[PDB]
Amino acid sequence: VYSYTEKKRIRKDFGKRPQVLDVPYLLSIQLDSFQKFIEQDPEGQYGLEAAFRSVFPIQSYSGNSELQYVSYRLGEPVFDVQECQIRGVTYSAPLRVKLRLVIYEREAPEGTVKDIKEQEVYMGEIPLMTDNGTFVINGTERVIVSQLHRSPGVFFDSDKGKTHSSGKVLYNARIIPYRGSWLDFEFDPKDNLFVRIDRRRKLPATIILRALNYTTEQILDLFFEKVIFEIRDNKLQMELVPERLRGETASFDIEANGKVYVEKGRRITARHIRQLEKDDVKLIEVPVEYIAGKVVAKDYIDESTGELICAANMELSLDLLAKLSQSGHKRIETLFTNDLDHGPYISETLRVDPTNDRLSALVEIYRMMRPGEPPTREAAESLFENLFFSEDRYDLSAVGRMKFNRSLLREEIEGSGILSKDDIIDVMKKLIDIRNGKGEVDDIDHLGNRRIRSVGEMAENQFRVGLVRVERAVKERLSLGDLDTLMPQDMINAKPISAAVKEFFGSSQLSQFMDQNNPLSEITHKRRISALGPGGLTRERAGFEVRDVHPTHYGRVCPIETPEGPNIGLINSLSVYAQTNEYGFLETPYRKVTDGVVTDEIHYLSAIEEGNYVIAQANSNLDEEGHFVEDLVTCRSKGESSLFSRDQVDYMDVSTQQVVSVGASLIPFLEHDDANRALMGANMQRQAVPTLRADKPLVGTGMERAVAVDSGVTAVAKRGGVVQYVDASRIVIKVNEDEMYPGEAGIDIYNLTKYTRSNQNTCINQMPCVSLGEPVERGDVLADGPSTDLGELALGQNMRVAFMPWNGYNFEDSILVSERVVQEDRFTTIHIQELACVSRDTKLGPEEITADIPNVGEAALSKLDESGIVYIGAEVTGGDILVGKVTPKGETQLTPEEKLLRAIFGEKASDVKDSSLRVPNGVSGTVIDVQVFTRDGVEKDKRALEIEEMQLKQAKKDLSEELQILEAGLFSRIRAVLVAGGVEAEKLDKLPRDRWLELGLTDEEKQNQLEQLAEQYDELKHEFEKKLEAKRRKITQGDDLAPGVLKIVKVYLAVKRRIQPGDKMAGRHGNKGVISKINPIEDMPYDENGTPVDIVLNPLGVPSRMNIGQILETHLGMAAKGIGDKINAMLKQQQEVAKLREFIQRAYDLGADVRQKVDLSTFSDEEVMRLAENLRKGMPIATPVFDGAKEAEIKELLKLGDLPTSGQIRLYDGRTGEQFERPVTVGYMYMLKLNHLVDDKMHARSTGSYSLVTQQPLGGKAQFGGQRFGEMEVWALEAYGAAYTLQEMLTVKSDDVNGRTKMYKNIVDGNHQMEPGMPESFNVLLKEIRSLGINIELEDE
Amino acid sequence: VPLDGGRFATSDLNDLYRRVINRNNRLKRLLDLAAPDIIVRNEKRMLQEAVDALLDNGRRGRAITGSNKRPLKSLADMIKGKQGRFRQNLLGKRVDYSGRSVITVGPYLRLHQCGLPKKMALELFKPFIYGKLELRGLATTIKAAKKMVEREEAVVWDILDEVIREHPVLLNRAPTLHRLGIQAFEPVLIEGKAIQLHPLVCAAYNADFDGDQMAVHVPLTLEAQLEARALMMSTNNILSPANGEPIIVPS
Amino acid sequence: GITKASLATESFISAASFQETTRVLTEAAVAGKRDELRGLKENVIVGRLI
Amino acid sequence: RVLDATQLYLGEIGYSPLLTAEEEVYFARRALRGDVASRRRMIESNLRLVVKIARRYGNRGLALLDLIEEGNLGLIRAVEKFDPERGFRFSTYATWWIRQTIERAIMNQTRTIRLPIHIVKELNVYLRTARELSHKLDHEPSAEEIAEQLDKPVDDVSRMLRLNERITSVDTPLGGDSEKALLDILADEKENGPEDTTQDDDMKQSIVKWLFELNAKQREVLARRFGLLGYEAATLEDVGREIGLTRERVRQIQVEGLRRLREILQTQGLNIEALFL
Amino acid sequence: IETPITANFREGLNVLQYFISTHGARKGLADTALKTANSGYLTRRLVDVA
DNA sequence: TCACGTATGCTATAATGTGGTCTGACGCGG
DNA sequence: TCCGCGTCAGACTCGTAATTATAGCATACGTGAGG
RNA sequence: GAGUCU
Ligand SMILES: [Mg+2]
Ligand SMILES: [Mg+2]
Repeated sequence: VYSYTEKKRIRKDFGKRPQVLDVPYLLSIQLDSFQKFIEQDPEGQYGLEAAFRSVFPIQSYSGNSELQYVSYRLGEPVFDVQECQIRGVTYSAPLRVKLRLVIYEREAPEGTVKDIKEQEVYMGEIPLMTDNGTFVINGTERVIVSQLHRSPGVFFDSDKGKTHSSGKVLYNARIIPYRGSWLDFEFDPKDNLFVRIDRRRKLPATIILRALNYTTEQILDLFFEKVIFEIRDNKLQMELVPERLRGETASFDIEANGKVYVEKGRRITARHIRQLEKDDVKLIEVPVEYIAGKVVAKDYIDESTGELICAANMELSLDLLAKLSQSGHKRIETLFTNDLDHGPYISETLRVDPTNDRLSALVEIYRMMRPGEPPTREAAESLFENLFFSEDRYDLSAVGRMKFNRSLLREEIEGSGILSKDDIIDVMKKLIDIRNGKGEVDDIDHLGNRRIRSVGEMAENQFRVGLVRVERAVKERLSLGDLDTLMPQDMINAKPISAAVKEFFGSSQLSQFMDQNNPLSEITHKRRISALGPGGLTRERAGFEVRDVHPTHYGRVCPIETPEGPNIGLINSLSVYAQTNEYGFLETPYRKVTDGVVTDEIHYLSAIEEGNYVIAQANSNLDEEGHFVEDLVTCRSKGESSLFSRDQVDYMDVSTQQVVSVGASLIPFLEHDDANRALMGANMQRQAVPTLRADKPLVGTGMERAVAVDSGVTAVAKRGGVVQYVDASRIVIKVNEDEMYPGEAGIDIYNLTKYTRSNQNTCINQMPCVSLGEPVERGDVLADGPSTDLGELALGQNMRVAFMPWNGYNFEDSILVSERVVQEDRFTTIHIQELACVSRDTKLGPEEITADIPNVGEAALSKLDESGIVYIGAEVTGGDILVGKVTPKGETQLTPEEKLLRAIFGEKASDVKDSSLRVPNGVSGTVIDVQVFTRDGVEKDKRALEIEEMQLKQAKKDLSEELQILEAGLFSRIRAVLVAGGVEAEKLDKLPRDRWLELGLTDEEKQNQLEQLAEQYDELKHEFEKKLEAKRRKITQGDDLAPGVLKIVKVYLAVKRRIQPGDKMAGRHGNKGVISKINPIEDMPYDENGTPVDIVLNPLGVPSRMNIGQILETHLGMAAKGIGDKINAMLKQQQEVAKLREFIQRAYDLGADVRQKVDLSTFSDEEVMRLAENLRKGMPIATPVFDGAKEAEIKELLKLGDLPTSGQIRLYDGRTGEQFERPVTVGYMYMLKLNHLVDDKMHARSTGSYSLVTQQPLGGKAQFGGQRFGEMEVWALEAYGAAYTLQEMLTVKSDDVNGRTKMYKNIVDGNHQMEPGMPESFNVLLKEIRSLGINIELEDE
Repeated sequence: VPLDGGRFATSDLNDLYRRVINRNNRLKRLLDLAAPDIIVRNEKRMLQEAVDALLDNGRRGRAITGSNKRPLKSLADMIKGKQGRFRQNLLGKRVDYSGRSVITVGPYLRLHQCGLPKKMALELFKPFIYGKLELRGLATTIKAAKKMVEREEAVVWDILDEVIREHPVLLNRAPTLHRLGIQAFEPVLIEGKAIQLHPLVCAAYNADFDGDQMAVHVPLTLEAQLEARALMMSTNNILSPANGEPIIVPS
Repeated sequence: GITKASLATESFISAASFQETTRVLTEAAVAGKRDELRGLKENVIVGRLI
Repeated sequence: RVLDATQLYLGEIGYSPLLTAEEEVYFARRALRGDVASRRRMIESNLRLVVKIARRYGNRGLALLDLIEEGNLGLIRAVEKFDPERGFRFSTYATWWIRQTIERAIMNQTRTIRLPIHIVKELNVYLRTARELSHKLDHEPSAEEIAEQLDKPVDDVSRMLRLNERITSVDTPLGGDSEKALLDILADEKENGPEDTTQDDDMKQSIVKWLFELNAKQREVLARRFGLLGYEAATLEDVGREIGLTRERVRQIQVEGLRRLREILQTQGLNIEALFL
Repeated sequence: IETPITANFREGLNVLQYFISTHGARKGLADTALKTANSGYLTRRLVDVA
């Protein structure tokens, strides 16, 4: 059932919901998105392929010459990731693209076969994505965050009572393309429709309709119905649709062929409507006064004269009806316009519309967007076509068209990027339907209207801008350039495409520093969604509606994961089982329910699709592949939860964990924690610095192993087999025949990344977690990362915690830790630190790096070598020189006093001064590495030459080992093939191996195997040389640096900082704290057994906080250690393998109805003792997120360890010896050391540098700056009365130049005298106001 | 001014002054050339634009953007609003003889006391140490006294201890909502790098120890030492100025 | 109101330091107003004793 | 009405007579001979050409109205030095001036620290070479790849490429919205801080007392040579101008003053202590 | 919200009860970051007049 | 009177009107 | 009634430093050194 | 731009 690395230490799982869908790869979105951007798709355009097809082919203004795209290719990277991180260069690939100059004949119509030139042109190096979903830019792992923006398509919206004073809800519409102008339709207070493009000025909505050739008559025959008015003899008649006289008062006596139905001033209810419809009433006689007010639909000209009696869209009257009847028209069409149902909007809009026909509308539209410029028929028609109706300037895209059509209730899903006439009108129609009553507005916060836009798509966008920048230079140089001489590459520029993509992988809000101070930080930062960025929100533009949690988020985005900064609802981590839809919306897995039986077929419902169905919750008890047991099932549909019957159930939540994120999945007992504290806990779990010793968590969830492995930091077995060679530096594994490929030897190599720097200057080391010659299964963890242990994630350490107050040393979340925790160096952290020494070129001359430095003691030059560089391993402290650098100085004017003092000693300052790299003030560690980058042609130090000697010889032995292990492994197979055919075992292995490849067999399939192994041996033999040459070349190669820079020495220190008062610690339920005192072991509390407590927390930091999960974690952690201490006791006593089998078996099957079932009869004797050995520190326990352990299960486990139900033990004061008055909650809580360490935070300054203009102190410890005394702080001393305290901080501590130097001298003289003046910042204000042209002067006493 | 590397850096005013001078010099030349008025007018329009952009960039029309795409900061901008001289460099200031650190409890302390780290207090009280070192006759000059303190000699800790007795320090927390957000204490030198705050004044600061940071200020002048001790001392400030009730209340 | 009573004060340096800096300075410039440094803001600015 | 400066100037030049073949020759005939009406209506008419040339030379140095202004100055010199005697057209001749006057004036104004014509035209040769090298060396060309293509010095290619490095503005934030910029970080190294200011006051007031300490003839001769008390820093031979009037006795007395002062620094507690400094 | 949470933190909230709890959690933490600026701006206006 | 960086000058096919972001809010004038 | 302009808490830590494109050659203009 | 205290 369980694999080999799982057999070493099984987590007792308290789950009860069988995981039908296993956790997917957590870094899927980063890899799959970028994979589309680079994968050259043949037809289904995506990424680079789509970019070229879209822009090319580009043709000239003469139309004779054009450039055409063929095909592109990615070249192998100049430096691999290994060497990019070192030299400090972008990990990118040459983009080589085939482009052809096709020229047409100007004499012939299109004489296509004239010149067909061809060449493969370089344009830019696109950055490549690593295996872990990172981009190495200038030697830094960086992650591009996926964006959540408003989807393209149509979306109807309404200002409720923000528009106007009356509170007319003005409904509106927006057609949003992926590229091109916006199209807004909106009402006004007075219910007239209007149109604005790109939110320009308001234009009558009928103006775009006229521009699309719609006559007045056609416009009314799109929105309005028809009422035919027949004039018979004398009495006027009207064609009735009974349904139209609906909830209306009868204005006249409605009477038909022979029956009065409704009287004057009487409401026509549903019954009067069916009375007329059952009697099948068609024409009704009506008064002539009834048309007074009706709007005539079409034009009615006199047949007799031939002139307008009444134009379309005009209100009729008795004099017009008289003229119509007598002229020769006894059948009038009329607009049907109800006040509440079918509203007259377009009709009143047409009277506001100043335009007459098609051409008048196009002028008016041209006059808006291009104002002042006289219009022409060419300019007006061409602009309007280039807005929405061009292949070039407009594109909704596939998502835009699909969302557009599905909004308008269309049949067609895919279609054209260009807006058609139907589209514009259909949208105006649906806008009017929403105003009428049927139809509602869509909300923007719905994730069905929020589309996810990952890296690949945003890289494609910026790459397209690169090709658009080249489009200018192509059309330019095609016209001017000769046709014969011109090749395509003379017209292309590589710098615009390089620059536009480099802007994205550099300047962009979404491209940023990978938070890698913890595997959990890395993996949840890659799973991040920001609604900020280009084409998205701003904090300026962010309301509260977008910020808060939305029904749709459920299962797509975690509601308990977001920063507590200004970006509180904007940034968001992705849920566990969430995925990007084919189009881009989010989607969540759901088990289908057919015939009431829950099928294991899973459907990833989109935000839109989820609303139809009813989804049962995961809480619902299945009959173990029957159906819902309970008759009533708790389910949710249409954004709400209620109870339902079983046959009505359509779907069910796949897992218990799906509403939460990766951060939150790792919180145990999240179910008992407040959302507010749970948020901070998941956010601080990411900030947990990995410790010296990776300790497992005793109280996990089980997601630990998913996170550690998917994060990429753990070295995992690509293929299973026996480990041939184990070492701290590397692991070499031989593969099993079944998975091993028949070609190569089949020996995998894992050179483990060793004590190396992170982006937060923390440590990264990979330790081998398998022994010499151990059998390993495929997909097992061969080596543990910095914050991982036997495959499981290890962010911090677990320890004996007692909740009780202590002399106010745990006052406000203040933490009291034992000396023993500090003594064990378990919370001690490694901080690798990078400091660079650069020799530049000044005006006076180039800078030297030698041990020959003016003004230096022998204490500083002692740790430097001949070249002037510190030895590897040498301990250094603030002041000590790491790299000796000296700079030229002009012959400076020595003041007579200095000239005396230099003539007194004799040692006069030389022409070259000094600027050596020295250890930063206060920091101190051991030098673990030094790396030297000399420019091609400049003088090399002898140390640099030793490093080249070191790298070369090491490279020779490293590739020797590559060919050696590969040769030995390759003949090992040949020997097995040679036995199958001509078995001569002992006698063939005596004489040399070198002539084994000549030996063959009779011609079988196994002879063909010998041939591939012999040819591949020579392939590796010839490849060994060209590989060794590449390493040798790169090592001899001068590293090409910035302008001015001659060479750089990068020194790496290693600080080993232990915990101290001020350091920030926390658990996983948002329970913060600062160490206050390291209490001696002698003083700490201890139980009757005698074992002292590690940490003493304040119990008053629990009820207020409402984070009770920390207490359940403590109780269960106690139970877990209780089992460990029992097994530890049984291993010390050395009882029996059958006894350990019984106790461990009863432990794993202790829960009421446990999900996992570990039969120990399957485990052999040797396997059990490896397991017991790891469980003795404490049995790791898994408490899934919402499907966790109950109190009863924890109390039951406490009885297995012979510990109290209560989880509270009688402790005794270490100082005195007497007992505390009551039992105290003690147990094991997994705590975490946060990155906020006090050695970094502490700062102080008396006197230092000053700013240029303000002349105030600098800011921050990074600049060694003074503290900001803001207006808030000014009001405090104002309020007290202390005006001297204030004036001190306003003048002599700040700007006053004469004040600050004089006061320093007063205090050294002893006299604490206030001798002030006036801030230079005021003098600046005066000159800045006078430069504005404003006389400001000091009118004196 | 020159950036460390060979690159230089300039204010946005230099870029706006250069537009004004170019268009003014070109205008003088086009008036010398007696060019048509059409050309002269365009140049007069551009002069108005460059002068108006120098004074207040974002006011008359679209603000003139430089290389970064953001608009060039004008003269008016360095007077106006938050980041103006007034609110940022005049009604509030960066201050000498100031530091900060992570605070922690001090339940042994008295209400008139606060734990002030060794190395913080050393850098804070530098001039007073050089002043005592000349009086006790240990250092001849200030440069000599500077190196004695930098080496952290045993004699220097004893003198540092001498200056700090009966010499108060001000402690501040953000946000400074009311005057009790700054209180004065007599320093107690301690072993670690973290400030120890008295539990009873925690209420005024709203300071919980879950990693709060508090700013340190030295009252240098004798006036300021007396103002710290008489007005702003913690023991002097017990009742709230808002309500006649004690803010110093056990929790 | 507060925002108006603050700007109504004769001290233009108090007014320009509060808000409306562009408008305060022009209305004071044309009136030829002289601020005699009355209140606390004025002396905090000039770096005097309160 | 339109209150934009650009679309207004473009409206004015629009209603301008586009000149034909012997219309250009007819006016330019009296233009060279010197006519009020000819120079204006030739220039007025040909403003439409300047805009098109200036439109293509954009997003490079100045905005756009700036290129038109300098472009109009090239059109004026085209009109002053046109030859109607030649059968060739004006639009041919004036296109040479407008491309020239704009190219040459951009080179000067586009940069903050004024870059001259030679250094810029030098640079353009290196830039066009770089594009040709880049297409066949995929990655950008190095300064040695460019230097080795032209067979010219590596320092000369480095010198000119270093001048191409653009200037970062002080007011530009590192932060984003409104955190801190480069003025908020960069120090005024010219004004030394009170610690460095008071050390030279204490060093030099310590020396004023050590002058009165040494012998009367020794502190006279030593001070007036270095220019400590005197007005001008003289040499061993020039101390003779005062009263010394010696070459040997001045050198013995100068060094005798410094030897007695070296023992004054070993006793006060400096010598090797103040040697590090 | 019309549906309140019957359960407590000792008993544990289920999947939906937590999801309902988050509506009110985020809105509170939202006012801690955003609405403090309306309140703090009152402090500023009051100081400038008095 | 040259040496050296800097500046001004002229090129004659014809060519003659320009082309980044798209969403805040609540108050208070003109 | 609509457009325009004006406000929108207080400190702290980190982190990095980008792009384009302007032809080519001959006399003219200024300062400093050497004969 | 990502954080820390409110
Ligand atoms: Mg607290
Ligand atoms: Mg706190």
